[PDB]
Amino acid sequence: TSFAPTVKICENLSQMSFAAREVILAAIDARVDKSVPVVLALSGGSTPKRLYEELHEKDLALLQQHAVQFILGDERLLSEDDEQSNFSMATKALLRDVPSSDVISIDRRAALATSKDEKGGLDGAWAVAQDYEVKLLNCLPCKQINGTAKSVPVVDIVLLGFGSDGHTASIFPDSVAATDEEHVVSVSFPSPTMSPKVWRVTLSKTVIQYAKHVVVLAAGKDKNWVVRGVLSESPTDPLPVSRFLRDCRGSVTLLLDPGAGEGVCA
Repeated sequence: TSFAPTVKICENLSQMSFAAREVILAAIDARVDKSVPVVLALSGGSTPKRLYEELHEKDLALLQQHAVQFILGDERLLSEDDEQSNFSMATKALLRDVPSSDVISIDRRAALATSKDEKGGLDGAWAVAQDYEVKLLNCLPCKQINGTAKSVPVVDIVLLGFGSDGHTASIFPDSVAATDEEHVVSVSFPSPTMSPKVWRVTLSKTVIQYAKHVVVLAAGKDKNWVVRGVLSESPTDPLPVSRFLRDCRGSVTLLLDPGAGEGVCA
């Protein structure tokens, strides 16, 4: 009830992708030291594919001038050529024309041999998450987590989606990421209804909750219970794992289609 998200029910995906682009563009414009990039964490799926197409068409010049530093918010532990990886999706849509120096990459090889084994991929998943954590703590601006000897990267904008299972990023119900307040990058295996059935690495709840701006893009009736569960002032059931966004310290914007947004607005 000190949590005041911006909520915009969008008529079509184009309105959704445009609203998202304006947050990005405004953060880039608002910088005082233009020598430092806006850190942007990317999401996967058809939802953001379009936003990324729109930035490629409209804003490459800024991107080629290093205005932004790109990270993957979550990833499938699949080869990076594999079409089911978020890096592939994002590379086709936009990153193919962004300086490689502006994108932080995730090395998945420790995982590829075991990442589709639900039980056995755990160790390899941690191995990739640990590597990626080190890269983010080296390359991004960081702050100390109060009460610890540990630090967290401050992401300017985190882009997210909702799953019909209540998840965001790869923080799934009943996974380690769902209760991990230790790490910067955690791991998970998808929930029963979610695909692809491969191990994941994800930014933790902590990282998301210290981001300056969190923008969720969600469409579909099947997400409306997630939207409601997140937005209700007091806990309501079914309660979705992404209610943790309530404790974000930055701004939160939910960009919803009329199905996902049903009942929310007057």
